[PDB]
Amino acid sequence: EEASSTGRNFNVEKINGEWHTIILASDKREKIEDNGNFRLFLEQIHVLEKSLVLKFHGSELSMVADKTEKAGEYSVTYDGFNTFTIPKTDYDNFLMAHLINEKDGETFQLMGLYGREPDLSSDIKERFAQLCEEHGILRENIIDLSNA
Repeated sequence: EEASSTGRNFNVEKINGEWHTIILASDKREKIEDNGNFRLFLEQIHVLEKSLVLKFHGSELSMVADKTEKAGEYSVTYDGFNTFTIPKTDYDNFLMAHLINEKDGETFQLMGLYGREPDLSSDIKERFAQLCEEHGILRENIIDLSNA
């Protein structure tokens, strides 16, 4: 089964555990390039009653994402104000996240593809590219980090 965090049958507990950053995408490419604040490598998600604890490196970083008032949406303060959802996950292989950042009165979109293993199939990477396209993010703004 596949699910969206905003969908009726979403099971948040099933996203608990090991994840890896496979691909990042943004309509502001500099945010995810070599010196970008959002070039972050996920390690794990810890699901709590009202929050998610996200463990990254990029130096160790831990972030707490709180549930907002809309089901399946989370918020976190990091280089501005972020809200995100999980438009598509199959729990066992991949997780696709869509994030909006707001800083200094501006905004940008970030999309992330995360894997249970350190890489994902070409098929899943293509599905991610399609999801990015649906959000107006060109492939040239999609960066595969599985080799990094």
